Formats: sequence, C-alpha cells, structure tokens
Amino acid sequence: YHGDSVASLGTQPDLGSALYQENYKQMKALVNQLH
Amino acid sequence: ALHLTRKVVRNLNYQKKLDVTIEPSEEPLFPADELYGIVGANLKRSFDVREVIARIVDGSRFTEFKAFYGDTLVTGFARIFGYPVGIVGNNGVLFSESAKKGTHFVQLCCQRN
Amino acid sequence: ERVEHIKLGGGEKARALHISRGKLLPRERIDNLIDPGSPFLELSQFAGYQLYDNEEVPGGGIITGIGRVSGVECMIIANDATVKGGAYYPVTVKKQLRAQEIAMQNRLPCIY
Amino acid sequence: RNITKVLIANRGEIACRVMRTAKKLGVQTVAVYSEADRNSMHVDMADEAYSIGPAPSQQSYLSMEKIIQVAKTSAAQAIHPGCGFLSENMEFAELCKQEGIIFIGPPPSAIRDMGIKSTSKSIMAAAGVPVVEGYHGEDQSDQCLKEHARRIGYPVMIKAVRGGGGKGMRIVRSEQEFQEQLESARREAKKSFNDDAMLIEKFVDTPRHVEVQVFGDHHGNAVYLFERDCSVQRRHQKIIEEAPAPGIKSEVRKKLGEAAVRAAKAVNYVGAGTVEFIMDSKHNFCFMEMNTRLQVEHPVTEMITGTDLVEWQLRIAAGEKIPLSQEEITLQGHAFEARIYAEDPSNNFMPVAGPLVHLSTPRADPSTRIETGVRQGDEVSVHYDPMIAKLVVWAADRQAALTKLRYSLRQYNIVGLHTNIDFLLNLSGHPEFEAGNVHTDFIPQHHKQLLLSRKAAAKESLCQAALGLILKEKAMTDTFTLQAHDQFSPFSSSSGRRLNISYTRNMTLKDGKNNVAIAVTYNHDGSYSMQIEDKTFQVLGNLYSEGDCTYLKCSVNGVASKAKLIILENTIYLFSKEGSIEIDIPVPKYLSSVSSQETQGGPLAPMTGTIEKVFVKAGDKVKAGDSLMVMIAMKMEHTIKSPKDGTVKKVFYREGAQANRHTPLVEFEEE
Amino acid sequence: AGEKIPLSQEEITLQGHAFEARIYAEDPSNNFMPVAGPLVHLSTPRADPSTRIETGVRQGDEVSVHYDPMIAKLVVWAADRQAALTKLRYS
Amino acid sequence: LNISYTRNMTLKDGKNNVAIAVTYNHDGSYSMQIEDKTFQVLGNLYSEGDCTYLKCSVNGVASKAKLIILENTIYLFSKEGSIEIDIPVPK
Ligand SMILES: O=CCCCC[C@@H]1SC[C@@H]2NC(=O)N[C@@H]21
Repeated sequence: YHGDSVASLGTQPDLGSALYQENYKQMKALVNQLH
Repeated sequence: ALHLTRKVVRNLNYQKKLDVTIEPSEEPLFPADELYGIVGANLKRSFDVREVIARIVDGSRFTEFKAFYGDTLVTGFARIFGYPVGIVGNNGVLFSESAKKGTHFVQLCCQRN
Repeated sequence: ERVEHIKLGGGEKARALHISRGKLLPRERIDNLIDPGSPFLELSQFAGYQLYDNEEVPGGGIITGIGRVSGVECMIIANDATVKGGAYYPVTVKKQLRAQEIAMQNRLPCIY
Repeated sequence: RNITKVLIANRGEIACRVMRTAKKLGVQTVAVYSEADRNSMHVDMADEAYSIGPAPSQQSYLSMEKIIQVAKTSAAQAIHPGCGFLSENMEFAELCKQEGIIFIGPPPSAIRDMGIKSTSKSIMAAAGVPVVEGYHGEDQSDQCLKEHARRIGYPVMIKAVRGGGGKGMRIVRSEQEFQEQLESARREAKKSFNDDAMLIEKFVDTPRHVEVQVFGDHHGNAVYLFERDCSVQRRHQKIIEEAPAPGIKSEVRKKLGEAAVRAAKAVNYVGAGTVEFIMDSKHNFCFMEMNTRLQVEHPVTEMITGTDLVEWQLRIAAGEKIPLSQEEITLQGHAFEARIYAEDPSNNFMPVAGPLVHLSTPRADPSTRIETGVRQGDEVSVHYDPMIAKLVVWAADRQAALTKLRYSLRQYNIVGLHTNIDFLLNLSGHPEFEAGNVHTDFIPQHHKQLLLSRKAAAKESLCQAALGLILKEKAMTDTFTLQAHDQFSPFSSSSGRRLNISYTRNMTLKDGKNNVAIAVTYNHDGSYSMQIEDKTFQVLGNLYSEGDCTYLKCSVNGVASKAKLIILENTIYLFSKEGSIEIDIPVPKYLSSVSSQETQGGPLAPMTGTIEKVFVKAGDKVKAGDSLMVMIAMKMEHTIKSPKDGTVKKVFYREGAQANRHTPLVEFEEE
Repeated sequence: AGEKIPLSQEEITLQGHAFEARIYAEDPSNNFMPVAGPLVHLSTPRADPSTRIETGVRQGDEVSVHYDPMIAKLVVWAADRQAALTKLRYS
Repeated sequence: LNISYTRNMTLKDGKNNVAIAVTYNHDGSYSMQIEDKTFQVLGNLYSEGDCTYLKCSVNGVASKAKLIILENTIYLFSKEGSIEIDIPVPK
C-alpha cells in the first residue's frame, strides 16, 4: 500500500525581493559564460 | 507516531521473494463448519483425518503417499492458498510402518523444499 | 466470549484513565498501524489466563501479532498499559520472547 | 460559387458546430487559433489550423487583417464568422467582399442598417413591423419632461442622467405629483452629481420576450421558423431558451412571422436573421431589434424543425435557393436549451475561471445534444466567454422535454470550478416555469426560491460515502497486489478479519461544519454494519466502471441505489439522480502545514484588471473594511478592502497599472 | 422465386445524384496495364448511407493475374450532381 | 550537456537528395533547416483504427496525415495530397 499522503519540501521564493533579483542575475551570467 | 512508523517501514528497501512454486488459489469443496459435526469433542471416538484435510486444502485435492502402508498415518501433497504443502496427520496408533512411512515422506519434502 | 472479555484489557476505569491522558487504546493503535482492512494474526491471546492465583492479567499485559504495514509483514509487540500499568509479569516476558523468536525465524521486522 | 474550403473565424463550440456540418457536406475546414487555443478541440477538429497571435481577442480573433491573411494563405473561398467577434462587423464583411472571399452571412448593408437602434426601428416601422418602445429623453424643460411622461403613461420613473445607486430617482404615479417629484429628483441629483439633467424612460405594461428565426437568400425570398421564448434571462443574459414559445397560437405565430418576413424582404436580408419582439400578457408584440447573425439558441429551432441552419447558411452563401417551401416546413414536438455557465450563482453569478478537472456528460441521443467546445482537463479562460456547454432536448410534449432535461442535467458532472447547473435545476423545477408563466423579470422575482442553501445530509448518504472510501482503499490494495510476487496471499484481502472477534473501525466524516462519527464493523460475509449515533445500517456494495466514470453500487438496509463516485483531494463526490452530495475527509493536523501562514496582508486582485482608484498613501492607518483600491476587470468593478487594522507599510501598484490575478496589492507593517 | 415486382411505377421516385467509380490495379503510365501484387495496406472512405464501398478484397490479400484486377467499386450519393462529385473526390 | 544536438539527415525526393539539419530543442520541438529556410516543427503520432496518423505543426501551420513507413519509403497521405519520400540505402 503506497496511497499515504505525505508532506513535501520547498517554499515559493519571493521573486520580487531584491536579493532574489540580484542572485538570479549573477548566477545567470555564470551559466551564460559556461555555455 | 503511527503515521511516522508507516513511513519508516516504507523506507526499509525490502521486497518479498518466494522460493516456492505458486498456483492459483481455490476454495475447498466442502464447508468448513462441517468440521464441528465430524470432529466433535469426544476424543475417544475416532474420525478420518482425510475429512479434515478435504476441508482446508485448495479444491480438496490431495495426492496421498504410501496410502496402503502404515495406514494409521496419512501423508500427501496439497496446496493452501497456492502454496505447496506436505501434510502429515495421525489416523490411529503409531506403528513401525507408520514411523518409517513418515520418515520417508519428510525426506521427500526437505529435498524439494 | 472469553476473548471478548480479554479484549477489554484492564477494565473500564483503567481504559477511561488511559484515554483521559490523550493516549490511544493499545488495540486501536494496532488498527491504525496496519494497512486499512488488512487481517491481523494475533498470537497467544490467552497468555496469563488464570495463571496467577488472585491477579487477572488479560493477554499477559502485551499484545503480539503479525500484520501488514506499508505492504510488509511485520511483528507488532505492544504493551497494554491498562493491565497492571503495563508491568512485566513472568508470562509477559515469555510472550514477548516467543514473538521475537517468530520474527527472527521468519525475518519479520519488529515494531515495539 | 463552389465552396470546397471554408475558414471558421471563431473558436470553441461554434467552431466545432460549423466544422461538423462543413465536413458532412465534404467541405474542407480551416481553423484559426490564439496562443491560448493551440490545443483547443476546434483546432483538432480542423486538420488545417493557423495561429492568429496572442490570447487577447483584440490581437487575435478580432484582427480582421490576420483572418483575411489566413483565408488567402489557406486558399479558403469562404469565411464563416459564427457568432460574436467579427460576425456583426460591417467593415470585416466589406473587406471579405473586396478580397473576393465569400462572407457566410448577411450583406454589409444589412449589418450596418441593423447595428444602429434608431435606423433599425425606422426601417422596421416602414416595413409594417411595430416600433413602440419606452425611451429616455434628453430635453430638460419641465413642460417637455411632463409631456413625455404623459406619452409614456403613468406610472413613470424620473432618474438623474449622471450617477448610480438609486440617488436622484423618483417614482411618479400620476400627473399631479410629477412637478414635486421632478424638483425632488433634481435637488438630489444636483447635490450628488452637480448635474440636474433628468431622463424619462419607462414601459407601461409589456412583460415577456419572443423572437423569430428568419432566413433570407440573395434572391430575396424570405421564410420564418416559428418562434423561441428567451424571457428567462439574468441581467439580459439569456439562460434558458425554449421553442416553440408556450401559449402562442400557431395562427398568432404565423401572423407574427409574416410581419417580420416583410421587413426581411424589405432589406433583402441574405442568410439567417432573428427578429426580436417584446410580447405583452395579451400576446400583442412589438419589434425590439434584429440580430444580424446566427443566434446562440438556434439549436432549439433546429430540434423543432429538423433543419440545419449552418448548412442553409453555407448553401445560401454559395448562391443556391432556399431548400424547402413554407408549405413544406412542418412543426413536431417541443424543445428546451440551457446554457452551462462557469458562474457562481451563490456569489451573484460572478464568472469563474479554472480547470475542468472532471467533465462527465450525459450520453447523447438524437433528442439530447451536447454542444460542448471543452473537454475534461480544459481550462476556462479569463480572455474568452465563460460558457462551458449548451444542453438541448426535443420531446413530443413540452412537459416531457422538461423532465428529460432535468434527468440529463443530473448526469452532467463538473468539478474544478463553480457552475450554474444547480441553479438551472432549481429554475427548470420552479412551478411558474413548469406552468409557462415566464417574463424578463422571472429570475429577479423568484430569486429567493431559485437560489437554494445547503441542507444537512441523510445518514444513508454518509454510509454510502464511507462505503466508497472503504472500496477505494480496497482498490488501492488490489493495485498494490498486482505488482507483487505473492499474488494470492490472504493478507492481500480487504476482509479486515480478526481471530475470535470482529473488527470495528472508527471513521470520521465532515458534512458541512458537522463532524460525523461512523463505527464500521467488517462482517465475515463481506458486508458492513455501520452505526451513526443510535441508528444501525447494513451496507454492502461494490465498484464498477462505465466508460471512464467509476460507479458505486450499494444497498443500505435493503435499499439499493447507484451513484457516480469521485474522490478528489479530501472531498467525496457522490452523484445520483436524486442529487449530488459532497463529504469532506478530515485532514490530520500533522499533514497540514504546521506554522500555517499568518498575518496575511494583501487581498489579492479578484482578477487581472486595470487599477482605477488608490485610497491609501505609503504610510496610512486603516481599519478592517477600509477600501484600499478599486479595480475594473472585463468591465466589472471590484473594491479591495482592508483585511486588518494594521498601518500600511507600502503599496505595490499605482493608478492606471494593470495588476495580474492573485498579486499582492498592499504591504502591511509587521505587528 | 415467383413474387410480383415490389413497387408500382407511381411509387418509384428519383432522389438526388449518385456517382460510381471502379478502382483497378491497372497502371495508367503503361497504358492502363493490369498489375498483380500484394495489398500491404488498403484503406477506404468511412462507410455511411451516402457513401457505399463495394469490394471483394481485404488488406493483406494478393491480386492475381487469373482474374480481373478491379480492387473495388465506390458509390457516393448527394442532392445535386456537383455536390455528389465533390463527395466523390473527398472519398 | 551545455550544447544542442543537430542531426544531419538526408532524404531523397524523386532524384533530388535533400539535406535537413534537425536541432533537437529542450522543449521537445525540433528546429529543421533545409537550404536557407528554417522551420519550427512539433508533432506526435496517434493511432485511429489500424492506421498511425501524424499530427504536426510546421511554422505554426497544423496538419494531420496518415503515415506508413515500408521498406525505405515514407508515405504521408493527406486530404490535400499524397507524398512519397525515400530514405537513402547505405552502400
Ligand atoms: O465599451 C464596450 C461596450 C459596453 C460599454 C460601452 C458604453 S455603454 C454607454 C456608452 N454608450 C455607447 O454606445 N457605448 C458606451
């Protein structure tokens, strides 16, 4: 029997937050550089 | 806590494996409650153990081993819920022939697992 | 009918006290632990039946059996706190040891 | 003109409707679609399909240039506009003609002449069709206003030209009270709106709406198809339509159609047209307007005549003469149509968007027609119309047709969003509707009975819900057993069996706000003994599948019944011809997010809409119920209100900004 | 068997227009030369009262030189000749 | 990882070899360049009756055709027309 409901991890990040905007911009540049 | 316990067991990474051959299950051909009348509560009276067997094995199918030798003991092959089983049951006083017949039968079952 | 009486464990006063603390009754715990609707094979229901002269110990103060948890057959060993506060009588130890022997010989996980 | 390929300049059910007929006739079909409609049923229905741009209809289905470009690129000889969008657009019909493409509809002249009320009334009056109506007057002399009040006939209503909410409105029952009530209305209007201009609009006594399906050809021959009652409307929106209109004699309808037919010949209307009439309690009728298109409710006409009006539109647009003479046309039986709307009747019929998680439908027979443009899992869109499907039935008698529709509505199941289906069931079972005593105010007048609150469930329903839950668990057990090597172990059974005793399970179910405790005992024979409060029930049943819908066959205390079972999230849905019941399974606290969200500040925009007003500065102290912002969405005003008495930390939007649905509008200081 | 004609001349009536086209295994390029081969895939327009397909062959059958190679006969019905022709091409 | 796969595939139309470069996009679509023209193609195979059908969109134009691949030939049957394309055979 595998029908049990369970909790899940994760939370929705604050896309509007300045920290998220800055972190996304910096990481994206690194990924583009890698590509 | 009980909900947590179920989660813990699910993470045991265990799967059951069967060493024996399996066949589809079948109900016995006779009602089980008839065992009340057949057996009773008086140990002095005797009954045929085959009657008990006929009401618990799949389809009431039974292959008797050494039927006419040491008849006070009954041995044979059957299936319960699809599992193979070797049945040994008393049908009277134990004799030398009965003990020998049982010893032979037990070796057969052990050989075939 | 004798099993029905043993089903009640310590009694109404003990059962009422047990629930008053927010705890489930021992047999309700097993019902919730095993898979929904699965059969439960209880063992040695009559342990301690009239064993001791003036003390009644329904089921030996412990409930043992085999049930399916998450699709796996397991041995379940639950103390009955309503019976003598869950104290271990000599038969209680023997019943538990028998359950452990069954679990080991058949490789059944043990839930205490 | 040989029409071998047609472009359908529409979407949803009407596009599928047109394609069905085109395909039967062996005509190739071209769909157009927005980005949001890429996977829609009509795109699939027409192997040929072209993208016309983004989801907003102004940039897609209303883009005349894109539709003409696709018609040229696909080499479609004709465009079928369907209903709405470009179907009543004169510029589009003239553009089709300039580009050598056959517009399947009326000529651009007939569209323009009917699109202006004053022009259309003048043409209709000249054609013999009556033009009487109650109208507002822009003159403001007390003598002029009084003369108009006499002409309309008392009682009349004085209203202010500017403003809403009943301010500056006065009822005038006779000529003697007119002056006092006019001066009272003016003073209130001047005080409230700085405007003393008054309007004079009233109708003395003409209740009920009647329309006529008319068909014309390029030749100019014109025919009518009896009449339809569309009086049952909410805010002018038609809800239930019927054909023929009840209580109108065959002779009266024949005369009614003939006056309309003369007007149709007068404009030499080509293609299907509808003459809308207002009919009084004496069956006097007056022309209201002419809709220069196929009506939404044309299926009730098709069911009583045995005609295909889209097939006639294609033939007549190709240039062929009308297929049958007026003598050939015959009427058999009566028919009804109900529109399934993604609306919440309990919340003032607010439109609702969302997924069609379940969309079971009644089986279709020649009498039962499901006009559905949506399929299970389709999402209703904020950009397009909220209609889900239209249900039409034909029967020998009108009473039998009403019975069939109600049985059919119960078979229709919609989970994932609110619908008007239960409202349609209450309406179609209302005594005045059964009698045929319908008029345009029917829904307002009988609002109290049509909107029905929830009633506590019976214990038998709770027993059935518990049985369904148990059977679902049994099905899950069988599913697990399928993949195991030990296929026949007795442990895989759902007997719930014990040695020398019986297993009793304590289950809890929530009906509304009430928790119901059910003690279920697993019997050896496979039945269940359920005790609710002091009553015991003997329950036995099983699950069987019809099509894709699981059905529960159960017997409670010897009473046998069948119902459709759906278990979604923590709610058990039971659908039976008696009714539908929802039962909630309690959610364990541990599974519920511990530390549940707290101090929520921003009421979220009801939908994507422009911000019209902002009532809060960056730092402002507000109390619960203080309006913060006003938003207009699809022309519907919503005022956001303060959730808490906390001071406002910040505002995320300014006036004129477009705010997406469920986006935070205000930030509140942490307290 | 001996029964009389079922319908009188007055009862007999003419409705619509029908076209019949006979599919053949003949290859037009070699002047309509008859061809014999396996029919690995065979598919036809869906049957309906208007569209009637008369065939003696099934997918997986093999055409043989021994007999005439006609694959099938296709019949379509409609109100007028042009509409019937449009259906015939569609089929 | 970090790059896109482009497959160089050749098909023969009549006597003309055609080279198609197909880039397998992350979304599951395929971008195909033939000569100087680039086409965005997305599609699935669905079965009706015993006939596999290809539902495909090329540059946003959507179509349905019956697809049979037998031997080294791809057969696409549509309402508009039937096209047969050949797969070159390795030496
Ligand atoms: O704009 C969209 C249609 C509904 C609003 C149009 C308003 S109704 C009052 C005024 N008179 C018109 O003819 N149009 C606007």
